[PDB]
Amino acid sequence: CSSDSRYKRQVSGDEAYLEAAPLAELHAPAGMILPVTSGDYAIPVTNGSGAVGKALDIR
Amino acid sequence: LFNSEEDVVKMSPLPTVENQFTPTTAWSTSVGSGIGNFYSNLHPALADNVVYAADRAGLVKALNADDGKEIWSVSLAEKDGWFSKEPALLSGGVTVSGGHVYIGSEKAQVYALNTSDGTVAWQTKVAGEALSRPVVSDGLVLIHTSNGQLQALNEADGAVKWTVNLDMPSLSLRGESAPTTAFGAAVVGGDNGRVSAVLMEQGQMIWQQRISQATGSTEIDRLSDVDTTPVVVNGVVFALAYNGNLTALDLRSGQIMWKRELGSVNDFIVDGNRIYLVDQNDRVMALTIDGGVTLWTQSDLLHRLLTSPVLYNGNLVVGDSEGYLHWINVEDGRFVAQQKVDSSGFQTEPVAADGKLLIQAKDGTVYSITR
Amino acid sequence: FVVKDIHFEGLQRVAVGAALLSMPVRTGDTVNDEDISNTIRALFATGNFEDVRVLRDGDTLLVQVKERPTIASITFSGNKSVKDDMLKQNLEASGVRVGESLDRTTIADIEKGLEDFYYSVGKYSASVKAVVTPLPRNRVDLKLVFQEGVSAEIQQINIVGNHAFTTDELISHFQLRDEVPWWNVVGDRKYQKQKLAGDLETLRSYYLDRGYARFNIDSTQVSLTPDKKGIYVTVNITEGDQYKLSGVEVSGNLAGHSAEIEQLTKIEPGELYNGTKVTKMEDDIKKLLGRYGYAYPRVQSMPEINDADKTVKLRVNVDAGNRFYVRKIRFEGNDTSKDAVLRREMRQMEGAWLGSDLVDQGKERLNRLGFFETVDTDTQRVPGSPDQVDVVYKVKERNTGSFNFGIGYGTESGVSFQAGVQQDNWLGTGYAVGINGTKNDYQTYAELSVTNPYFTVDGVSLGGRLFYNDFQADDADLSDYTNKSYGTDVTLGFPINEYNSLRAGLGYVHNSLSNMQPQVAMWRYLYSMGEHPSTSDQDNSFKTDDFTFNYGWTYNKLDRGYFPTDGSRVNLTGKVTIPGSDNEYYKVTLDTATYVPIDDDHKWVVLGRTRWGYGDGLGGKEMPFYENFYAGGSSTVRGFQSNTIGPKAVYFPHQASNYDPDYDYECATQDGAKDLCKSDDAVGGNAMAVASLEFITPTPFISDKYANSVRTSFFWDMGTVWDTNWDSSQYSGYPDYSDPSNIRMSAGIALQWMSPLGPLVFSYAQPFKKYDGDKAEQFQFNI
Amino acid sequence: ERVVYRPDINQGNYLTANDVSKIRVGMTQQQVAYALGTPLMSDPFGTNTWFYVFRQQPGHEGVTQQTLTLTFNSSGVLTNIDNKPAL
Amino acid sequence: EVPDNPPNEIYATAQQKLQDGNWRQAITQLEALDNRYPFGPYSQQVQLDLIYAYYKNADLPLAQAAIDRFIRLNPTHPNIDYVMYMRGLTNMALDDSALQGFFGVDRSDRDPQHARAAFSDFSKLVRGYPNSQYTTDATKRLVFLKDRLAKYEYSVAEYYTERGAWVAVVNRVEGMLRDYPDTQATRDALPLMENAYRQMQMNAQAEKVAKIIAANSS
Repeated sequence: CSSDSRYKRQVSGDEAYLEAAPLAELHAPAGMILPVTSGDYAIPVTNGSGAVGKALDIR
Repeated sequence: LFNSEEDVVKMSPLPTVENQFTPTTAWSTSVGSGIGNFYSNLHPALADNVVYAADRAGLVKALNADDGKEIWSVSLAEKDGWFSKEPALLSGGVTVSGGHVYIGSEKAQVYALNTSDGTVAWQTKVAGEALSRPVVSDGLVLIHTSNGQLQALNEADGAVKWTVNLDMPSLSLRGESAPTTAFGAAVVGGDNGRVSAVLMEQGQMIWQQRISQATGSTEIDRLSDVDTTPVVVNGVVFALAYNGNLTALDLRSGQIMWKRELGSVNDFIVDGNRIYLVDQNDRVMALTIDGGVTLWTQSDLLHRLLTSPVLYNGNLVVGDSEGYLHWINVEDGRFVAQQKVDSSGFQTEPVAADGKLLIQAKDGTVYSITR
Repeated sequence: FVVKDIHFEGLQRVAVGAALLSMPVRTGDTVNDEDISNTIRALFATGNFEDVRVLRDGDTLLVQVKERPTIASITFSGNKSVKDDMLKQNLEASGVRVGESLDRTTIADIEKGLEDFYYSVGKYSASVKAVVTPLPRNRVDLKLVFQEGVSAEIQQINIVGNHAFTTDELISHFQLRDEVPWWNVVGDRKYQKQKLAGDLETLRSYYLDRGYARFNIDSTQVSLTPDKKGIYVTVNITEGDQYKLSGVEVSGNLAGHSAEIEQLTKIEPGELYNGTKVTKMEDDIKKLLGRYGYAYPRVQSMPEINDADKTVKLRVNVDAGNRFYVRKIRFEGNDTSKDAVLRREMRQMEGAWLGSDLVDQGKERLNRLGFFETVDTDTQRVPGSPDQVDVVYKVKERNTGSFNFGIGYGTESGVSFQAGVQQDNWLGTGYAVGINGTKNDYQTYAELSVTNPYFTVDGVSLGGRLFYNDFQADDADLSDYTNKSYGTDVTLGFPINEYNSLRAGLGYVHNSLSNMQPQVAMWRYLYSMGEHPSTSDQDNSFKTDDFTFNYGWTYNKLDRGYFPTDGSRVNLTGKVTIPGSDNEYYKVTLDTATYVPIDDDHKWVVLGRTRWGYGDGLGGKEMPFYENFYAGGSSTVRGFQSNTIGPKAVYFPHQASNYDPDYDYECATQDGAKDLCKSDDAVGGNAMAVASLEFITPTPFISDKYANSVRTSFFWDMGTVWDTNWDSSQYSGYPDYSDPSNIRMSAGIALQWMSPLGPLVFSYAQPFKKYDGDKAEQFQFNI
Repeated sequence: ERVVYRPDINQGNYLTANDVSKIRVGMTQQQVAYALGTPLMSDPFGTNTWFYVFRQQPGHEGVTQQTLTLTFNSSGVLTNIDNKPAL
Repeated sequence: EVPDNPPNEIYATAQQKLQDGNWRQAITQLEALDNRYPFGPYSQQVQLDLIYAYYKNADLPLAQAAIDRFIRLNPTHPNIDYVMYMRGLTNMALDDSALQGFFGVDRSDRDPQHARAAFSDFSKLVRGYPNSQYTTDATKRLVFLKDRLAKYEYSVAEYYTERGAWVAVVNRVEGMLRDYPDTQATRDALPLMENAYRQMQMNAQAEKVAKIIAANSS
């Protein structure tokens, strides 16, 4: 049978997602203040110590 | 090939083909298409030797009790209705009192056919079909309908005296819950699994006693609708619950003298001090009247779909819905005779009347038996 | 007593301390004999300990346990068409599953719970016995005997208390017609108590329209025929009397549309009461207020049933919402195609009041999309405003992949085969891919076909079709009609409306021929070509590089991308020639698809499939015979071989084909069939008139896992192909097809089968009227 | 161009002439919103400028639009009912 | 495939067929581990391996089901940061995973359904474990994933710019700015709203957005 099954340890093949896309920010002018990130969009930024890529062991 | 496409259930038909007092027919005169595929309480009756017999296809006879020749004949095939045609279709048995053949129908009519010609000397409607044969006494025709209504129709001219709902079944089940008059009170069972004596002369409750289970949350008999109709020999009401569960209880209070809440009892008669009863195995068993003390039982009848055990020619007679009449020893369960006179299965009981044994199956309509 | 050690004799899901904690006397806690019995019940309160024998070694507890846990399997036997997982689910209703606490008490709870289920199956003669089969160290298999004898059947509904109609006409107007009075014929019956539940309101809605506001079903007594099979029912009803709708007095918030709401409820006072019309007229107001933006309109009719004149009086209580409910919309199920493809398939826009059917027409446009399996939405009210609803259009996308095949028995003969595959917009790319081709000795055909249907914003259907037919019809060599046809076909569609879309394209038809067939209609168009090629010989070559201009337009109002049921579609497509062509002609056609539902359940819809075509020269030429039209085979008149219906050419009295297969491939040639043979196959008419009259038909005996796109489809197929360029002295003693009085006829059923390789159609048709040179293939195999 | 046959596009979130007359400069946001609900556009940038702005495409030449801004102050009290048609 | 051995033999053959990579067989050990014998001392590590081996058999929602199993089995565990990653790591591959990428067909204009959910879990990582080995790559997920979630609803905001639904431009463009006023797509949706008011004769409100372009596009 040609139907098979094998895959080992890594984060997913988007290793672009180890790089955390350069977000071109938006500061509102005065008197023209707009709302902010809401919904899912909340990033507690902690690239403080932690593994990306293959180094992120999953088991 | 063609046989391999179907599916089955089980019965054990005709053990002990017996002819020790070799049964024959008294006559055979078949009425027509009789007792049918409905829940039916129509059964043959034999009166005056003028055999007032009926089918469900309209036709009501008076056969003659030697050969079954028509003394009169009519048809209750009414020519109009909300089915566009109304046959007899009888939810009650043949009650012949006076010049009235009272029969309750699934046309909701309780007729009273004049026994000289068969013409309807009165008919009066009941609430839908009946659970009951017409019980004619006290100026009343006692019908307990499928709607649980103990009704009283004027047995001479037709007039509703009191239609009294007492014990409608739990899921509108069927089965006989016929109102029997005992000690002045109409004593009704009920395929709610209960029994009740009720003052017949207005429909006033003497007592209501739940005996045991009916269909609905305790799923029981649709192989054989158990008659909760009480055979009240004396002020111990003897009855069954709708799950077959036999009871003996007071007629004025419903206080239980004894009860078989083990009853698989299909048919049941009080034969002296020995309650002869057809169980769900279609065995005949003689329990006492002061207990379920088996005075005798039967293994010669087994999975037969029997009728009620009656007596004729010195033997316990019971036909079955395999159409085999049987003559059981009145003691311990042995056949003496066995008769297939049927072209059918005998749904109705062997009417041991006029010195004969009158029957009428669903299409095996009126034969009559001597041995 | 105070326990120094608790003896644990087998637990298997409850831990050692977790058993010990469920013991109210723990190791170190004092043992009481009441605590021992408390140790029994509270380890019985573990829900995993079948038996618990709490003893003690003086005080040192000896808790001998039997175990309920993991039921390692559950076996079913007698598990007939009522499925064993449903038999597991009433067992799951008995609290039992695989990997579970087995208390061995719930055995009959599985059984009588299933026997009560067996009652509500439709049977009553159906029993079940559960069997415990132990597996390693506590584990159990639950074997299950199922003793199912026979099922119950509804026989006849005795509706007593019926004083307006008869019972049987109700049963006729539930489902029935007559049975062979030398008139119509009907079917069979079985039991289910919900069919009883359904027809009683079909009883009531038969009363609710003919009057009868005080119609009421009084009671109901099912006959327990003592068989567990005979389901007669004694139903008490009461018609009450006929009733009239005697006036509408609509009130409440009619939202400033009061005449309109009255216009929907314009009734006849004294007209026999139609309560079914009344609730409809409520819905008339609801869509009226809905299309007026009020997405949540209360409409509450109230017939003040006036029994004194046997009438009713319609109070109506209407209350609309606010207009701008469509604040914004959402799109889900667009993980394979983008939002803006699905977003542009709508007529409801945000920043608007609600057009109630703008959601639906776009959903019908999404039904007319075809890249889907489902079309649904979530029109959710965002709370906070009466101008606030999110319409979350969640749909399910396309099932892709489709194949077509023909066989030439390759690798057991010459390497000969017919290919072809369709990708059905693979992965929702907006690239529908369908590619075919074939390599025989006769031909080596190449073809390409793909489009982005929306490649630019105005619906640019970027479709470039390619072809290279290295076709020779090789018998041994280039002797019988070589044609190396090659080139391209780039075509574009543009929407002129929301249901109207145009088409235009161009064709490059570069053909390379040799030794063409020695026959009239071949040479006759080539006589119109300005050639006069050899009648009596296949020695004649042809190079045409035709520069053709294609065009078209479509109508599209017809439901579904892969199982439509109602509407109409017109599909114009034609072609013409331009300068630079090697031949000057046109060829115009049209396709139609109009669905007329006879059944309003749309299991029986008229599906008329007919084909038209005409083409001739643009002056001084002809339309080619290879562009002349045909029919037969898989065509709209099936039951035939391919190219049967049409004009029939005549071979000139012919010699070798520059090589004649000896008494083979007969073209009036030198070896056999000589002296003006007639080309018996349909060589083609430059005009066409053919039709196929198909129907939706449900499959009432098929598992409907796949019948959502399976259509059994009967037909009566008929038509003609005929050449207005046909000669009649060349075809004097031969088939003349200058007239469309060549109406063939066939009839039969098409069997459309939804595979994972798409719909697969198959036909059987017996042609009972044919014309000249028709051939018959009743066993018709199609894709 | 010269197109004659086209799809046509509406866009509501309007205010009727009844809707303008229910409200007034000085009325609160809420007393507006009790009769009109919310607009489907406001000003997050700046004050409460409630935009009930109708649009419609009726064909090749010309356009249909009712742009109405309800400018409420920081207290949400109405300060402008700016009726503005197409163009 | 599923053995009925003692579980540590099943666990021995489990950790074999994981490191053998026999995920057709490894899961059937780990399932026979925790389902038949739900008393494994490694049943956290089995369910750790189950989220692993399901994902290692590319059983993404079953990894998510084993995640919710591990949420239910070990909500007291140092590898819920694993779970919070493998939650979103499922929801990365749950969202857009088609073979259409090599030929130049976008999947970010396609729905970020579980890319929303991956953003939740990779935030629920960097919320619930803001310290872990998994928290950095989840932070590497989020700032990248906000830009993937930018390009979907930007294509929605451009759609009402196509539609002429200019109120629905602003409801989408500020809807983007209510969602991600830090992505480059929000700087570039900002002229569409600036167009949108300008087509609706709110040129002054449009030129307000032009000064918003003068700030927010910087």
